[PDB]
Amino acid sequence: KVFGRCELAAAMKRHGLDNYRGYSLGNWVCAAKFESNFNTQATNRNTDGSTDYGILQINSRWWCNDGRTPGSRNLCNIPCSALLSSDITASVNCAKKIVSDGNGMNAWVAWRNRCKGTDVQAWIRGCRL
Ligand SMILES: [Br-]
Ligand SMILES: [Br-]
Ligand SMILES: [Br-]
Ligand SMILES: [Br-]
Ligand SMILES: [Br-]
Ligand SMILES: [Br-]
Ligand SMILES: [Br-]
Ligand SMILES: [Br-]
Ligand SMILES: [Br-]
Ligand code: NA
Repeated sequence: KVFGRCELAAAMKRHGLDNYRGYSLGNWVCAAKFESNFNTQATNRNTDGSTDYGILQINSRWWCNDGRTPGSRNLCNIPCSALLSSDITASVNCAKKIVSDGNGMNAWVAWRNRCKGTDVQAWIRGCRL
C-alpha cells in the first residue's frame, strides 16, 4: 500500500507515534517519506547482506527475521514480511523499540540526513489531526 501524506499521519497518530520518545508526528512522517516514499512494500538490500523492510525500512540485521541475514537478531520478534503489510502496526511497534534503543531517530540515516533539523511540521501541514 502507498499511503497518502495525511493518511499516514493519521495512522501513525492512532498507533501512538505522535511525540513518541519526544519525536513529533512530522518527524515520523518525514522519515517514512524519504525511507519508503510511503510504500509499505518497499524493500532495499544492503551491502552487508541485510535487508530493509516497510514504510520505515526496518533492517533485518537486528530487528526482524527474514531467514537470510547470517548472525542477525530478531529483536522485534516478527517476520520481516510483517513489516510490508498495508497495516502498519508491526512497523510502528518495532519502530518504537528502535527509537528507544539509545540513538533516537538517528537510527534512520535518511531521517538524520534529510529530516533532522528541518521544518518537519510541513509534513503534517493541512492534515486533519
Ligand atoms: Br508527499
Ligand atoms: Br492502535
Ligand atoms: Br510536527
Ligand atoms: Br537470518
Ligand atoms: Br519471527
Ligand atoms: Br519469522
Ligand atoms: Br494502518
Ligand atoms: Br501499533
Ligand atoms: Br532522543
Ligand atoms: Na534478522
